[PDB]
Amino acid sequence: SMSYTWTGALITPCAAEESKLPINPLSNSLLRHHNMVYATTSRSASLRQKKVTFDRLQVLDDHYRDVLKEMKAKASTVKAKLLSIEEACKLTPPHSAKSKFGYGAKDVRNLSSRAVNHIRSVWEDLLEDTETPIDTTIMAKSEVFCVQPRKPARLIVFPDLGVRVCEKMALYDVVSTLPQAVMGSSYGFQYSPKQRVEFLVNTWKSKKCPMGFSYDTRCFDSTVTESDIRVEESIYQCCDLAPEARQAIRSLTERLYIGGPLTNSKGQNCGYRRCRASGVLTTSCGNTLTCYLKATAACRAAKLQDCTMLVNGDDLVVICESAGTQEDAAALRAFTEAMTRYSAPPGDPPQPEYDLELITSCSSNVSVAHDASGKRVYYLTRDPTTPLARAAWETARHTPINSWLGNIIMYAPTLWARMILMTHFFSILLAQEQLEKALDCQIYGACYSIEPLDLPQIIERLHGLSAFTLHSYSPGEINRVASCLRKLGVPPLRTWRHRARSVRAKLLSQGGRAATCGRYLFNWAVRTKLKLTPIPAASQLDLSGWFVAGYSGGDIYHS
Ligand SMILES: Cc1ccc(S(=O)(=O)Nc2ccc(Oc3ccccc3)cc2C(=O)O)cc1
Repeated sequence: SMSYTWTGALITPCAAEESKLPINPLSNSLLRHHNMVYATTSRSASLRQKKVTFDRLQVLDDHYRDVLKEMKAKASTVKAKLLSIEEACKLTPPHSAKSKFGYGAKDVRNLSSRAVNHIRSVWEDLLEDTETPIDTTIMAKSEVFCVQPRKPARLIVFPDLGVRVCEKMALYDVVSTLPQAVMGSSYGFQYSPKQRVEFLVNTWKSKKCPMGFSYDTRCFDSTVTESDIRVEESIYQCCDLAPEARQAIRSLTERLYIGGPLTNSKGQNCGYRRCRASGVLTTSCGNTLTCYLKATAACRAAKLQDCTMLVNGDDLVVICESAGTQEDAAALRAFTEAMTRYSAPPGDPPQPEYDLELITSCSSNVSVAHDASGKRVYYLTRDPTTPLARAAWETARHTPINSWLGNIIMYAPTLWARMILMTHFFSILLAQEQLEKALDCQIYGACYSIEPLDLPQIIERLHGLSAFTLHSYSPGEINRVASCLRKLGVPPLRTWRHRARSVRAKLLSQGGRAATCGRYLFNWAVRTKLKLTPIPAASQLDLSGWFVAGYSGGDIYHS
């Protein structure tokens, strides 16, 4: 059937939309070619709609069914608990879109009488009505990018706040535990960046002659069929569930997950959806399961040997045993045709890779640098173009989420996050006298509140002390970073080094945690290095819950 149906009503904004980077004294010191930075707006909504609207084709075979049974078997070991209204409310972000029933996020987090009572009626409704399609709002997402040698806005579909709270009650535990139970080491969200690298590298080393490839599905959400979603539910149903949870999952599946009506910001019937909605709790878990299911089955059909999958939502990377150049290319092609039959056609044609550093997955790749002792150390990196464009936008405007903080945390070892993001933002936080102020950022979609001053401990725990001493980066990584700086008009190393030494001195003179930020975060900027010993507070950090599951679009806040 058609992934979408359109009435003709337009996808409308809910207020003025900013598309250009404001000329700002601070963002200008980070990146000079401000005209290359833009934010998508609903003005490109029509371009996106045309791309995600099409009739899906799906043909299932014995491999698909075999893998599904294997998956259901593992799901059978799980026991999901069901959250109380109180617990679900606590998971709601303070900035989550308000309900249309007289209350907002704050009321939800504060267990307000009106919010709680409405949520209860919505839950009871899920238990009683098993068919009425649940209403959803559709909006053009506002994201920042750098022009290319432009990207139309993505579309986000989400239900009301009341319904979102109910989703948590019925499925939060499910989506946080089942993927790992079912997919094991292949579930990407269980790994911190360091752990992901370790998994990728160890997997690559376990092969006689390794071959790997990333698979980009063309607009994955729209390729998800009604069948995929019911298959997905069938997996969840293998869990031991409370009666009410079981019914809520059944109702939520038929009333919301498989599709439903689309309403714009003005309250106008925009159309109908028959594919994956981006803004629901099950989106990450659902896409991961579906991608893993089709890919694992496709690998068998294609006869790829000893495959090892790493899946993060719709992002997939496969590493297998090479059977030779011609054969690998033929097997990959067979893989793609199998995936196409499963309704997961490729966007970018896949290509076999024999060099791990050249494989991009989750917009990132593994690369090598060296610590003070000279030992090779692997770490996760990526082209810094988008991260920098966003750092610049976030420096000029006030944004709910601070992608820059998230990028420093996740890419602490990289040459660009250290030289640029750390230097730029600490210099600004110092001046504005806001080093103590906790800021929100996202990690695998979930929102977190983090104080800049704890970055040293955070980085040591997550990446190890070598994150503060890496040097001699790969020629490929250096060329990529350099060409990026020239493109965006970003100051050269010498300028950043000078600014870093200055920021570093100001931090040291302050003592306390600030000085700790000076010593570790900026040791790369001075010649007379300082002995960097284990940070006490790093051995007392509970960062486990950071890498458990994916929640993009799930409206999840972890306090
Ligand atoms: C965090 C960081 C770590 C080490 C340094 S360094 O000055 O000690 N060494 C380098 C200096 C320049 C360079 O190549 C670049 C070219 C353009 C832009 C940035 C770096 C690469 C390296 C390195 O250690 O590999 C600078 C920044």
